[PDB]
Amino acid sequence: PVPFSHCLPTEKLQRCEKIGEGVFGEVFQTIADHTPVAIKIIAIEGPDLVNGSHQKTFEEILPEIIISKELSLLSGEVCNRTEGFIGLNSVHCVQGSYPPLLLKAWDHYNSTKGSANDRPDFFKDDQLFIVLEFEFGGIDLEQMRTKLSSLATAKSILHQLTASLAVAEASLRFEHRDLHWGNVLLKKTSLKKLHYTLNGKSSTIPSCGLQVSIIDYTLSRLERDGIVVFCDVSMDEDLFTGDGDYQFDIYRLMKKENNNRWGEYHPYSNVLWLHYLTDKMLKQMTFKTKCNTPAMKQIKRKIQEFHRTMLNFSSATDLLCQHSLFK
Ligand SMILES: Nc1ncnc2c1ccn2[C@@H]1O[C@H](CO)[C@@H](O)[C@H]1O
Repeated sequence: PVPFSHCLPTEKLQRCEKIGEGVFGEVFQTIADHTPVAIKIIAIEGPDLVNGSHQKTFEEILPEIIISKELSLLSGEVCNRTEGFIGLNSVHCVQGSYPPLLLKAWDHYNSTKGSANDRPDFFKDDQLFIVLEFEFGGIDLEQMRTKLSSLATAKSILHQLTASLAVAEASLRFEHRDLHWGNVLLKKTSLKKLHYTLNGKSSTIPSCGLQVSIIDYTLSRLERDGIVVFCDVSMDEDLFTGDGDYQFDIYRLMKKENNNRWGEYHPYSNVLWLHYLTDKMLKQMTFKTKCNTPAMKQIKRKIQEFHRTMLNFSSATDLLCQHSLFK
């Protein structure tokens, strides 16, 4: 292991601002070489509860590391190519107490947005962490609830998500398994069209000025050459007992689909998450401009039709290739 200063030299540490959190740990934004990055910091291997939960072991965090690398690499592949995941810049194992400068950033977020986490100030100098440095992907869909232009933008977002998932199905037999709206990031792009390649066939998606990135592979599954990497939640109690959001039904519906066998490949889980996201677009997102052109009112009807038909498709690949929304 390395000190925090290896990943976060002084200027980079000084520029850290907290941008997100979960039970897992903390997410900061910083800048180096004029380019923003997101730094995800996860405590591992220790005996303390953190945010009310036990810390993962190194063996338990390896799947996320592996999957983050494989999905990042899809941006540079040929037959199955997409930029719709997030870039992975580096992964380090760090040892030390939490940097005071990160505690300062943590406090500022707590003061302004509020935190559900413990202040991470109780770690000793032998504590291990995994520090994942990603591309900065933009702002999550949940925080953009009231910020998008119109349902035209929603269509682009759903198309981008579907295409990315299809490319990952095709290359990696990938299932995200936790694609809630905090895990869909939106960044401005000057590109009018985005490009992907699925089993050697290239196509484009009108961007509506945004590039989508799918993040957070903590529950994800994939395989290469018959070796499966996944999170076995078969004995998890709490994952399947949520309520108050369709999100929590998706965990139950995944478990029904896979008979509680999480190592198997069930790409229908990607369709379930896409349905949950379409449902958010129609029910919880609110747009600056409502549909008032015949072209826009047709777009709304088409997204409604997607919502009521998409659960009859077997995978994100099937949706992309066969659904009328994308023709
Ligand atoms: N690579 C990234 N680029 C930008 N923001 C990121 C990431 C990764 C995570 N986040 C933000 O932190 C929240 C919790 O994962 C997410 O919901 C999200 O707000």
